[PDB]
Amino acid sequence: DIVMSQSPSSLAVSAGEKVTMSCKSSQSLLNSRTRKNYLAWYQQKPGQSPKLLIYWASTRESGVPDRFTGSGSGTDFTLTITSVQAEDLAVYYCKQSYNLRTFGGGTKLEIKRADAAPTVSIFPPSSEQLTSGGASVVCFLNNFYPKDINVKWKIDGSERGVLNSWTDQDSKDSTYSMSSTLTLTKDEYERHNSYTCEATHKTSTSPIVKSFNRNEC
Amino acid sequence: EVKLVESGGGLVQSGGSLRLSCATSGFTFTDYYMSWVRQPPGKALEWLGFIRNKANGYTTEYSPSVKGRFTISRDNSQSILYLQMNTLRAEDSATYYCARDHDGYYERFSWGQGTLVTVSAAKTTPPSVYPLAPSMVTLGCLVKGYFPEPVTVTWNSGSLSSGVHTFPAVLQSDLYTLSSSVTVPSSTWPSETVTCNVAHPASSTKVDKKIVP
Ligand SMILES: C=CCO[C@]1(C(=O)O)C[C@@H](O[C@]2(C(=O)O)C[C@@H](O)[C@@H](O)[C@@H]([C@H](O)CO)O2)C=C([C@H](O)CO)O1
Ligand SMILES: [Zn+2]
Ligand SMILES: [Zn+2]
Repeated sequence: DIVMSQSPSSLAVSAGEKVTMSCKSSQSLLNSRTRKNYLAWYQQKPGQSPKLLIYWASTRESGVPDRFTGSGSGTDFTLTITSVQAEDLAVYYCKQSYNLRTFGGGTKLEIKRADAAPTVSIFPPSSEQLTSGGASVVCFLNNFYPKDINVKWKIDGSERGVLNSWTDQDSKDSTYSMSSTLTLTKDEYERHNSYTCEATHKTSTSPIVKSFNRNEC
Repeated sequence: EVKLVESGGGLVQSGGSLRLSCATSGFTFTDYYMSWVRQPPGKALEWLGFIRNKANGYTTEYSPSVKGRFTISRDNSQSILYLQMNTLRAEDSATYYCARDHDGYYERFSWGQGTLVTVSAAKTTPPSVYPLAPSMVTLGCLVKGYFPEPVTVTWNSGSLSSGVHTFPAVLQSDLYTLSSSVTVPSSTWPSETVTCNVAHPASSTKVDKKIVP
């Protein structure tokens, strides 16, 4: 059968630098008659459909920036991006069309940038939730880098139903954002006063602390 | 302008069947092979099959992964591509894309937006949508307790997109929850309105939630 493999699985590169990724076929994709390699590259940005970049191994599709170059032949192919830009964040797939079609497993490209501290914001439960018996407290930690971050919830000063979610990297500023949601019953919510989101990130030895008090709502 | 638009995705039980459609325009449909490709959440693209062009008698081919179980067809009067899926299983849960394929010369797929299929026994549950209200100021919406995916979130009907972060849904106790934040100048809110628009196609839910101070 035709097995397609890609390397690396993932990597991060700073804007302005060169990116090299590889694609191997278990069988030559060079058609004898047309003398072309039936190997294409697709770019899939976060939340989007794949987009054609390169086909016939080295032919760059119209509209695709010149910084993308496909090369290689037979069983081994390379996609090179020179002067990488923030918007190039994506998973890149190669695909053979020599015998039906088969995709490789993709290479995830992340963008490296300068460390950036998160902007933290905390939100009390809405009255429209409380009326149904639930109480979710939300903290947004926005536009930081790198991705690793710690969130602690404290209630009346004591550390404690938590839902965390990170965005994909931003295509413009190459930061991450995360949401942390603490969900309590209304009955338990009403037993305590201070609700505190504490974010610790390598950008400071001081946690960023955001809080609200129930009595102040 | 070429357009490919999938439809038909949604929730279906194991063992059941579902048929997807792909409406096309902007090119001579019968000249082209058409492929279907799927992608499970967080995983790689998988080519499923194609149907050839008129010159090749509109014949079909399939990946071994779905041959015998999936069928491709096309309506050449209206330029619509179809994928019939039978005996569905959890592993078929994925975003399904149609793609324009070979024209007899070029080797390339020159794609739709995709339609999400979820194979599960769980019931459809509409979201609860809650406002998140407190230089620059950050507001949000909490879209809680829905099934299946997806939901869409916009802010002021699309007019706010910069400064928007929509957090991927996470499944806890058989329901999804997601949130979205929007950051705007404090001079503009609450002076001006800010509203999150949330849709959950599986339950035909449409919600506009104004962020009130
Ligand atoms: C199907 C039998 C012969 O098919 C070819 C041939 O000359 O071998 C090629 C074929 O094109 C495909 C195909 O299977 O339909 C699609 C194409 O994208 C590419 O995969 C080639 C494959 O590389 C083989 O060359 O196969 C089309 C036919 C012609 O339409 C008429 O026979 O020829
Ligand atoms: Zn941002
Ligand atoms: Zn308590």
